[PDB]
Amino acid sequence: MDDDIAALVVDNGSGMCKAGFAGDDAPRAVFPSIVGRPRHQGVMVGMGQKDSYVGDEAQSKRGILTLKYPIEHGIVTNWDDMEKIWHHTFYNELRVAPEEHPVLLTEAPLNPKANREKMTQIMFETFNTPAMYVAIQAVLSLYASGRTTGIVMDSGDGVTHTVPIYEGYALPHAILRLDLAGRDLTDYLMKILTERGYSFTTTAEREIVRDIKEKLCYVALDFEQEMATAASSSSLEKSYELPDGQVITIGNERFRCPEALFQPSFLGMESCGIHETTFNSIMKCDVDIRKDLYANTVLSGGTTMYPGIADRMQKEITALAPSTMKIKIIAPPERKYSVWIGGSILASLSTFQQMWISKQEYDESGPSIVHRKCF
Amino acid sequence: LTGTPLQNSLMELWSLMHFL
Amino acid sequence: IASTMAKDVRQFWSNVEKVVQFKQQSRLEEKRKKALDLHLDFIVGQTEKYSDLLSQSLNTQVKTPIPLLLRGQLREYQHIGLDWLVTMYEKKLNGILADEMGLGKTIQTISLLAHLACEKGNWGPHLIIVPTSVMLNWEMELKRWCPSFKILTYYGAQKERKLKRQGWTKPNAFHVCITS
Repeated sequence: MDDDIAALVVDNGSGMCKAGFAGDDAPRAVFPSIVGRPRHQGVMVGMGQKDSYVGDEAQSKRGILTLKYPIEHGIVTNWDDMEKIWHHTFYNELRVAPEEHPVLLTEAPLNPKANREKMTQIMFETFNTPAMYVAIQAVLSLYASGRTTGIVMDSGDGVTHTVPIYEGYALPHAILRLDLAGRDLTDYLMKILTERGYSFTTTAEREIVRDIKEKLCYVALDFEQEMATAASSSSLEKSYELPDGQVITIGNERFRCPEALFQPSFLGMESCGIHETTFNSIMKCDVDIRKDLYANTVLSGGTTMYPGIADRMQKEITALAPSTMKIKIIAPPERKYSVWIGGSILASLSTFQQMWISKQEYDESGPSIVHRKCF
Repeated sequence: LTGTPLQNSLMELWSLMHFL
Repeated sequence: IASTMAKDVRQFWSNVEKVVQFKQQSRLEEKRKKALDLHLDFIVGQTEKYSDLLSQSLNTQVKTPIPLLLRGQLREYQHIGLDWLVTMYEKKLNGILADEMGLGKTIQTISLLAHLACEKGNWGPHLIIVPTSVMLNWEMELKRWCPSFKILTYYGAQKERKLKRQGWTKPNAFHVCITS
């Protein structure tokens, strides 16, 4: 391999694909992970009839396209659509040949062995990549934060995961998962807005509600006090202009929606909140490492971008953990990209050149070589 | 009493002056 | 595999901390630089102010004559240096004589001692630390020019040094001590 060939990094969250080169400070492309197909034949006479659309090209034509998400709760369910997304990433977003650059792909924790083998097969046979690697999203986020010991609470668009790591050892027995993320939060926001009087029923209006969530929602430090303040005053309300020019008012919903991460009872899920899940993971971890796991609590994922979420997590983990454990929540400003940042760091590091799975190793050991080379 | 010039080192000059 | 990963990440963050250390060292050098430059102007200004204050009382013309203790005449530059040393003493400052070798700095210091002894009544215990090669030279120059100083050459084995120190604390036991 030529030392002048930079490796590619691809983070495929439940709702966003981030692709870039190893060594860059930010991903060069960040596009929604969706595949759109025409609803009726003949509706695209003169604009170019493509059998499928990917990314923003399909997001803009959502009005005339049926959209599918190949990644559900961080797990790939449509391999054809995932291959299409990877093709769009390589030939359209990055505009490079995958057979000329290594590929470091991110995966959610506890990824099925069959899914790992299928990804390896797709990368070695369809794109003919010279080498590749598979890395855990939480481990990459921790490396981007610049640590090897700590607990990462990575909440994407489809799933959240509390992953403890010691010297890079993502401890499987202590990893916890929660089927609650930006998608369910957007659904809850739609529900509460319909309750308030703003009814959103279409998939396009769902995107407006998602934008409202990303822009106006925030995590409150004290939910009861915030509810009391919202009921006794309108200072917590905000205005939002819809695409048609109508100005709506968002009130307590701003902090009632993100509150579902700490109290899934609002959505009806018999599961502990994110703080309680992190605490239970640190408990399942060995006692000798709980001090470092508390001291190096890192936040990752797009869902963790709510203002005040770090202070709320700090408060909750300090109230739940022993008084002798120093709690410290780490929320980098660019935590939404920590996954890709750590992937690029690991792909650019020289000592990592011996970790890649080569085409020869693949042809010799089958797709199962992932279970020996990626951990 | 010195017979050589004090141009060899500012540190030596500072030491001599502090001693003075 | 995870230990290799941890080692790689630890090396990377060691590089990051090295960059941070370079930054902090650059900031300290600035503080070191301004601290060095700032006190330089202070110690310099103070020294120059003290020298200017010292040159303010000069009448320049030499005020001190050849003291009575000298048996021979002093050269012109030697007399000027003697007057300068006497002024330094009167104004309570310490002196550095950087006259080129061979100009009689020994004679100038001996004349300073002569002045202090004759006009100021101070014949102290006057310590003189010289190289071992010139102790005898200093002793002979003192015996030659100023014969009134009690000279004590501190040399010899430990026992001889103890014998010489026996009773040396008494007043007027010696006027000038010469050591290495």
